[PDB]
Amino acid sequence: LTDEMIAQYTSALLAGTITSGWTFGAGPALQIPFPMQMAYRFNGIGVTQNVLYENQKLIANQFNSAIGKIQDSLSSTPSALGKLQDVVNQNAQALNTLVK
Amino acid sequence: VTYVPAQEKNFTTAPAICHDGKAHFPREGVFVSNGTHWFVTQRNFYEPQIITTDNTFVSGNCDVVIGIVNNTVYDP
Ligand SMILES: *[C@@H]1O[C@H](CO)[C@@H](O[C@@H]2O[C@H](CO)[C@@H](O)[C@H](O)[C@H]2NC(C)=O)[C@H](O)[C@H]1NC(C)=O
Ligand SMILES: *[C@@H]1O[C@H](CO)[C@@H](O)[C@H](O)[C@H]1NC(C)=O
Ligand SMILES: *[C@@H]1O[C@H](CO)[C@@H](O)[C@H](O)[C@H]1NC(C)=O
Ligand SMILES: *[C@@H]1O[C@H](CO)[C@@H](O)[C@H](O)[C@H]1NC(C)=O
Repeated sequence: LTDEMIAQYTSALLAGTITSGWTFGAGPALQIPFPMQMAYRFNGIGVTQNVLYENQKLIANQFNSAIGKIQDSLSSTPSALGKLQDVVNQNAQALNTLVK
Repeated sequence: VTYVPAQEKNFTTAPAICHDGKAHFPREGVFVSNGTHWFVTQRNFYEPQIITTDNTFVSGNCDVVIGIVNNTVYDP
């Protein structure tokens, strides 16, 4: 599989979860507005749904700000992808030792 | 052994109902309509019912929600 195929798979999953919810994981997909999905997910932890319907803008703003801060946090700190780099370095070191 | 649903249909929905200046929310149902009447049903099976005071709870006045419709509620 090339890179664009995996990207397409990720896009498909994102679209499915945005437009349907958990319904498409078991059987046919069904459509529903996003705020209603958020209210249903609120009901799964122990909070009544009206709390969502009177604070929409605050939650939306917090969500957007969090996404932006995640972008900046990823950009700034340099050593955040250590595991994959370690794997690559280990393979290269083993091959170099074998060749020597 | 599993359970798989099928044979879906289209409907229209609203978040809440404003009656007498108060906001009415469902208990464990969803508000649906087919035309000039409104009902409440469960998510995983179609079963309409008439809206009474034993399947809704009241909170505030119908002025803060984005999207609310006028309709009557039966009083037993
Ligand atoms: C679905 O819509 C139909 C009409 O499009 C409704 O049918 C009538 O509704 C009135 C009042 O609600 C009843 O008195 C009649 O008995 C209904 N049937 C007929 C043949 O007139 C119907 O109520 C709506 N809702 C449902 C659940 O079917
Ligand atoms: C529901 O409406 C959509 C368009 O809004 C239409 O494409 C579809 O055929 C309708 N029926 C079902 C079962 O989705
Ligand atoms: C739904 O979307 C339509 C299309 O813009 C809009 O006119 C209407 O106000 C919306 N209803 C809501 C957000 O309750
Ligand atoms: C509901 O009714 C009131 C008056 O009873 C009216 O002022 C208001 O615009 C109506 N709203 C809707 C969504 O029908």
